[PDB]
Amino acid sequence: GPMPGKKFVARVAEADGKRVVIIPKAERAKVGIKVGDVVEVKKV
Amino acid sequence: GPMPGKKFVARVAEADGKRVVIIPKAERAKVGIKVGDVVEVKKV
Repeated sequence: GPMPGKKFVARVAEADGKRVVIIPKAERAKVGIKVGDVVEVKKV
Repeated sequence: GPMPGKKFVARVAEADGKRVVIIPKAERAKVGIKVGDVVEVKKV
């Protein structure tokens, strides 16, 4: 896959009562995310 | 609120067919996230 440490920008949303960052397929491809992967979320 | 640029570690999950990072209340308090806020997600 891609090298770790790539990032993308997103917005916190509500879904099923939870506060979530929804990750689109294209962003998963760009930064190499699969379900189960550890990520870091940083407030901007 | 807190200064921007704080971060926390999480795992990508599936919820309602979407790939999401679920943000618990305590992590929202630590990094100062509200619904609607812009964040950066980085693969580790």
